[PDB]
Amino acid sequence: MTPCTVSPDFVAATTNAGYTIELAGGGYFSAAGMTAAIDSVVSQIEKGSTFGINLIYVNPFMLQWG
Amino acid sequence: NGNSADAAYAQVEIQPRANIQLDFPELKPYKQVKQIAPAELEGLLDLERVIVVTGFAEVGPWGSARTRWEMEAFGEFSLEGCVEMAWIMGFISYHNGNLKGRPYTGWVDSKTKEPVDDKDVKAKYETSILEHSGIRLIEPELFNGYNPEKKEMIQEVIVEEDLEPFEASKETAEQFKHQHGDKVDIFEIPETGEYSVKLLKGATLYIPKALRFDRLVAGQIPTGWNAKTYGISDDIISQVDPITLFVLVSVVEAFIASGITDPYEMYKYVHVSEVGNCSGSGMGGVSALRGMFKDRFKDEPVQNDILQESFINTMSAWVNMLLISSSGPIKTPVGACATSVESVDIGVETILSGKARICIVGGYDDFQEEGSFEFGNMKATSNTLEEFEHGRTPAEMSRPATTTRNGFMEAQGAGIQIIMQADLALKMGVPIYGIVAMAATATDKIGRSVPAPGKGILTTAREHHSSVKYASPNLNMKYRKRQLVTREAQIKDWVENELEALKLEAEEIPSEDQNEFLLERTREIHNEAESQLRAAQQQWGNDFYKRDPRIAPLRGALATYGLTIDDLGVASFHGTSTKANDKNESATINEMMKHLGRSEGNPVIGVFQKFLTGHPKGAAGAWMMNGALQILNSGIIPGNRNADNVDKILEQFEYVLYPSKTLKTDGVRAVSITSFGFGQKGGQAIVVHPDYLYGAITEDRYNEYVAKVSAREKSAYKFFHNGMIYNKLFVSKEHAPYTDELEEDVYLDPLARVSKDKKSGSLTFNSKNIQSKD
Amino acid sequence: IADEPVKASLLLHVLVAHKLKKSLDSIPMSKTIKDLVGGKSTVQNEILGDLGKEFGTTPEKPEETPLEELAETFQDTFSGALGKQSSSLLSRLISSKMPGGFTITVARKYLQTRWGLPSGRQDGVLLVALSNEPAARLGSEADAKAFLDSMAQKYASIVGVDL
Amino acid sequence: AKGSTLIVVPFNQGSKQDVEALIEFIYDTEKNGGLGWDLDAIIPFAAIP
Amino acid sequence: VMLWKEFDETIFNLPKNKLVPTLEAKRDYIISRLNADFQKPWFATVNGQARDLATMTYEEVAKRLVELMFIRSTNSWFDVTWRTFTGDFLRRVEERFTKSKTLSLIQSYSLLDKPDEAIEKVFNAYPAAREQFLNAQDIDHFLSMCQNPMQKPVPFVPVLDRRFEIFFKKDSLWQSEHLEAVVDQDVQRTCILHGPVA
Amino acid sequence: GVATSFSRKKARTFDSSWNWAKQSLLSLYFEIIHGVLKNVDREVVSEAINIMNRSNDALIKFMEYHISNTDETKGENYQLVKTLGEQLIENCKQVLDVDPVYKDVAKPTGPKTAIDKNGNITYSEEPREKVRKLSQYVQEMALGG
Repeated sequence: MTPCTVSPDFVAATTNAGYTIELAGGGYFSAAGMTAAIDSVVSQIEKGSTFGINLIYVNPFMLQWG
Repeated sequence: NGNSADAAYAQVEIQPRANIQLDFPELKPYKQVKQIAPAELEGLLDLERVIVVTGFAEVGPWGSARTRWEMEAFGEFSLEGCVEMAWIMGFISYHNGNLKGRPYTGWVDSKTKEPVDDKDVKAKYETSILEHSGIRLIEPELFNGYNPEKKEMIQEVIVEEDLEPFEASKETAEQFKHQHGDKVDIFEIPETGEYSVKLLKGATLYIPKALRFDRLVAGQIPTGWNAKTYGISDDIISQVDPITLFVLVSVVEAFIASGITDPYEMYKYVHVSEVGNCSGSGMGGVSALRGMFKDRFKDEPVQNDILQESFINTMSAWVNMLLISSSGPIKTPVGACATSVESVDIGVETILSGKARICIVGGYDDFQEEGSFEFGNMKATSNTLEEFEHGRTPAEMSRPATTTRNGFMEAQGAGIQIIMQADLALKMGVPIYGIVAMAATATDKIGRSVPAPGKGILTTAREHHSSVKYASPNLNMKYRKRQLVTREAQIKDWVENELEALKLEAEEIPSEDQNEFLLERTREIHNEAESQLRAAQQQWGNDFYKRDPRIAPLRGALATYGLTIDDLGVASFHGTSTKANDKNESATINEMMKHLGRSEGNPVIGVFQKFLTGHPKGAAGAWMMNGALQILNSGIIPGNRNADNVDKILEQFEYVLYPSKTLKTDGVRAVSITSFGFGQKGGQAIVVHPDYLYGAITEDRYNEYVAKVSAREKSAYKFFHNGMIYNKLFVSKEHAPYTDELEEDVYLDPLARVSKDKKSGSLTFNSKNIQSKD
Repeated sequence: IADEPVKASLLLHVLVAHKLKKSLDSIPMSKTIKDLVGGKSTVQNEILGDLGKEFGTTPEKPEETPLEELAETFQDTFSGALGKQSSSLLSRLISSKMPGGFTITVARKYLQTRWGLPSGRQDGVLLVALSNEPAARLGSEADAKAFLDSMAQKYASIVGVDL
Repeated sequence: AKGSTLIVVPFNQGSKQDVEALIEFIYDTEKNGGLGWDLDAIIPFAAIP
Repeated sequence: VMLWKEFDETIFNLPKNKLVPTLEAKRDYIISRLNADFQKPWFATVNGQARDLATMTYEEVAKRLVELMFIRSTNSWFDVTWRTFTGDFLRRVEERFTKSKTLSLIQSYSLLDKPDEAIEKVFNAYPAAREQFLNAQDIDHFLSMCQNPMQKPVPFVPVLDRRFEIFFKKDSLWQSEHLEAVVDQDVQRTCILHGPVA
Repeated sequence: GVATSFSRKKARTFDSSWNWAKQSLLSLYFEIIHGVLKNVDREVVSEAINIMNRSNDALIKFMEYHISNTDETKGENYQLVKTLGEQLIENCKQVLDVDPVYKDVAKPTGPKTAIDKNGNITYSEEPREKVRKLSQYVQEMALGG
């Protein structure tokens, strides 16, 4: 979801909650923009916890670096 | 310490951009301005009978007014002037979009489409600006290949022997048969239907040769000037004469200078019958004359209506058809070199009579082959060969009031001003550049030399000094104010008496008709009361000196604003750099000041603007007006830089000064414009500093004026730059404000005004406003 | 014969026609990208993506502005290079099809000598060959040479060249 | 100053013919197209580096 | 969202030739509704009075930019690029009204963190810009900055032209998560995605 | 080099000082009023000398008028120029029908060579500490070294 599931904090909260959520790529524009978010999720989660990425297929200029 | 140490110590520099202002006159606080005018001036003058110049413009050998003023006053272009000059001569063009792959918004070289920055414009172009502007060697490009080094004239010859036969069409053959009678043999060629023409011995023939003329230099509009730049379409520039273009561009520029970007805005305050166009021209559409005199006989392809383009009145007429569409007074005067001043004169009466309330005044004339040659035959222009023999350069070949002056430098172009009724100018809150205090013309005498000037304009200083022991009370303003207080007390009492009398007459009228009857008669009572007040103001404040033979109209116009003859610190001489003119004029003004008892050792400072721009013939005086209107509003008196050595003979004229450099003064009060055309066309006009007029109104009316002028300025600035970047300053009106249907109904209504239509957003006439009781 | 670097109008036309599996003449320029494949939403975006890769920068709202004005909007920034997309596309053209003897490098010097058309005129003929894909199996190099002849005729007819 | 008169004349002191042409022009009478001057003092400071 | 829908029905549906004459006719309505009801207000508005970029004074534009981008409640720029935009626009004022080569009053955009103390400084250095409208060139430069694709889209419709849709629809999602960066912190202006069944 | 450039016709003649005086005086007047030349500029003296070297009745009445009309109430500058005014009028009455004199008052300057920290060579004409008039200049010249 954009922009509910762009927040690294929200994703982290759901992943530690013992449930699958996906970090939305829709609410980022830059490679480091996604990377800084992802490293924020990683820091917050507990070891061996997993989460996904959602990429919007109406934005090819987001895909080409995503 | 790495580069990051001295990266933050590396500072950004903010390079200037050109910000071309419309330099409206500055409006002092009412406290300050009240201390310039005396106490009695308040409420004294009829503001409906004061002519103010509200917007001036020229197109000349230094492009627009402001650039001409910079070059005149200072001698160098500022950044703002220099960028304008580059814009006028198509060196630089605006471009908004993507340039070469980077998005760019600003100046580009109109030839190579590369970015040009405002700072750099000067260094890049100034050289190309100066060598292609102002008085210079005639550029064949701008006068249809006219080369004064190789002047083409056609010589009559009789042929000695039979000519080789040539192909001629049946229509050319038969016209050649009618032309030459039996001296030409024509034959039909049966193969083609084409004809073979052989001219027989002794037949008439014409051989073109060459002729090396001696007038290689003139004052041409800068190289690259183009109507289209301002925003004139190809149709208009194709149909009209280059002179008409100068007029159009001058007119519109004068309208932006006046803060009127929509000419229909004027009809929000006045009727379409009350906007005259009293501009003139010494010759008019001279390229049309050429068309129908040379090119017609040579049978070159010429437009069908070329005759109509040649009339002096036609250029004015195009203005009306394209910008104004006013049905007001049209009066086109011709005053050879003085035309513009005579024009200004005409405008004043057209406003004093009350026929119109706004007029477009000034002159315009083009430089051409025929003109330059006939002027060289008359020995009026400087013999350029003579001047080169002396090692004089082109720019310093017009040198007025100089011992070695030898004739005038012909120039081309168009000066325009916009005169308005003070009260109307205050009402519209247009900037006020200056007051035309006086505008008069007089023919000299009887004689047998038409070009020879005389002392006709001296008559402006005519006043009878048979008994001058006691000063007239009419020269003291206090007397006149007191008399105005008595007369207004009478007017008051007359209004009172007409109010009781109406009440008693309306008493007889029944109650149902009583309202209408009282309205109808109250309107007339207001009208007449107003009329009388103005009448009193006219008789005491404006025309107090009309019937007095002990006051000169010239003194009179100054005393109107409590100005003494001493206050006229500047007099813009005609200064055509001719032997006759620059002595005759000088003498004329010296006597003028001597007879009116100009305080000893107070000479008028002579400016000879013609030393820069040369002599545009008709427009001549118009340019001086513009120069004068600047001087008053800048305090700057520009020197005669070409006056290298003042002529010895002038020294007798104690009351004239001939400066050779610019003087920053503490304030100039008034300025004299004297012109002396061919045919004894003498003319003078006195412009007075605007500041005095404000003295004549209340602090309130001045404040709301100031606010209006402030807002109008901003609007004008905005529109000017908009039109200047997108080449749409000139916007040819598509329609008249009124439809065809309402045309007659509008004309017959002396109270119909234009209103903003919601759908269009433009100013047009609404059927609700026509003969409406509101 | 003189060389000419490939325009953005032809390279745009062959990219759009290739992704559709349509002939280079079936697809008119004077039409919006949204009018072409309004049917499907995926195909529109993968068109934009492949155009984005080949040319780098694309304008705002490409799909609703028809192809012709986009051509010159890519042309001014673009500089006559096969880029990345068309480099993979010609590489799959040569490798997927059956010119088993000769590769892309031999295809270039065959056109270059036997016709006389240099690098920029090679790219242009390769874009004709991409839009007219044989698809079905071709016998050998004798069919391939006859196809390269016909693709040099189509390039020459559209652009306005003579051999 | 009052009475003073400055005459700027093109010249080339290098030229033999300019020298006597100037001298003549200064000493020739005003009617004949000279100055009709008698020179009190000469300052021949002309020089090229 | 209801104005969004109204514009989709009335304005954006039209073909490209007929958008401009419909836009210029409807201008006054479209500005009023954008001010009153949309998250992206009509930029050229001073004291609720509807104006245009042509009829704005530099000081009016600077202020407005500070009002629409700078967050007073947090006392920091919403986005760094916006600060760079405003900084750039100050640099352009300085470049317009200076009379020779000088030094940049804003040596770094770090000094914009206090907006009013940079505005008052610049417009004290250049007092003519308080009372002059935007030079046409500066308007068209200000629009070219607005179109920049290396910055967060500006949170206002600067101008009505062919491109109005883009201004009206680009990046219309983030405003929900930050109400402090809206006109009146009013949700009713913003666009919040939702499922009608859920 | 030996190309003949001299011609009689090209000669330029300047003889019109009678006007130039009044120009030069009115420029001075304004210069003082507009805070350009103050009561501590040598150029005031210099220009006063140049004006005196052109004295006649026409110039005298021109001064008389302009200085009388001046209003010292307007500003300090006006008072100053008005005072220098009457002073000049007295001076140019006194030297009427006197031979106009070359009179140099220019501050005598000696040479200075400066080197900044970067090594930029700078030549300046610095006013001499000892010699501050031509009189003193002659004295120093007489005394030798």
